[PDB]
Amino acid sequence: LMQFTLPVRLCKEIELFHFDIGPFENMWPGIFVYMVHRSCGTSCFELEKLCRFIMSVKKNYRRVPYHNWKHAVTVAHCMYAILQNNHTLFTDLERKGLLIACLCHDLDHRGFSNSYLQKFDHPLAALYSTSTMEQHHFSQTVSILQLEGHNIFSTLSSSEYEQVLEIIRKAIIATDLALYFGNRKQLEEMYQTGSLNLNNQSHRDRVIGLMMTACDLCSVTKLWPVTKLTANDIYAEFWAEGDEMKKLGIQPIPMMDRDKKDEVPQGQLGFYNAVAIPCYTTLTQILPPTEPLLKACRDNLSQWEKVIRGEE
Ligand SMILES: CCc1cnc(C)n2nc(CCc3nc(N4CCCC4)nn3C)nc12
Ligand SMILES: [Mg+2]
Ligand SMILES: [Zn+2]
Repeated sequence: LMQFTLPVRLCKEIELFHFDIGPFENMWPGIFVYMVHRSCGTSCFELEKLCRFIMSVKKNYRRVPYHNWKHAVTVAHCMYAILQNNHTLFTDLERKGLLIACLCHDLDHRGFSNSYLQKFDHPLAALYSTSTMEQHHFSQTVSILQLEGHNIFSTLSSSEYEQVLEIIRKAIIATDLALYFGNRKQLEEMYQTGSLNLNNQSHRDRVIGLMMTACDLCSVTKLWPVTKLTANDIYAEFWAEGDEMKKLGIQPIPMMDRDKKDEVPQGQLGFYNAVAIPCYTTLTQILPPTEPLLKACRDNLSQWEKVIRGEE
């Protein structure tokens, strides 16, 4: 049969958590299939259906600075690294579902937060009152799954299919950062009082939720130059939202106000301290082989510290 292969540098470096998928868009589909094949099997999906699914997913990501197709593949690659480093912890349906969930998790994102949609009074905010964009991303996922020749799950039973779509739904909803804080706190408590139990479905769900946050945030776990340049795309979106807030006659939060350009280094610190570090800490506790993510995050926190001290 036809295995996908990668040039030597990619073949080796793709296994590492800090891998960057590179500027050549046309190689991203192949990189994804490669990951599916090794983390799932060459038999997980019909190749022709999978390739058609990938291309429709790509088509449904928009040309925005951060929440775009490169982000989707980047988040899936972080998931691949987690899955490959925790071989025996996950079911076959989870392996299948989670890489798809990652590829799909920001489908049709417009570059605006849930909060902006609510203040704009976008139709999506009436259809979905919480986790607005995330329910939209899951809906887009189902749509694409139902296009002719796009059902990559065709070989699953009605109940297995239902289970995989449920994993995907929950994984996608979990990428709403508003939900992360409470999910991480519960996980922290369960881990510390030793109640955490991976045979408990609602516990697995929470663990997968945290994995999703970890993958979604993985720009903070890259080599410093990647981290730094990604942060520029992040703010390009936020600040455009800031402008749109001012158009509605609302002062945006500092994160989204381009007039606060100078405070960026300090905004990153609070973010690593409040969000990133706690996320990778708890994840490393639950899943020890993901420690390279915490380590990389800590390195990047220290780089933002250097930026503030004027040493960079
Ligand atoms: C998707 C959420 C996300 C993911 N990854 C990264 C690296 N970031 N960085 C941010 C912004 C972090 C931030 N910047 C600021 N401001 C900068 C100047 C004034 C205040 N306040 N805060 C909290 N958000 C994310
Ligand atoms: Mg999102
Ligand atoms: Zn995302």
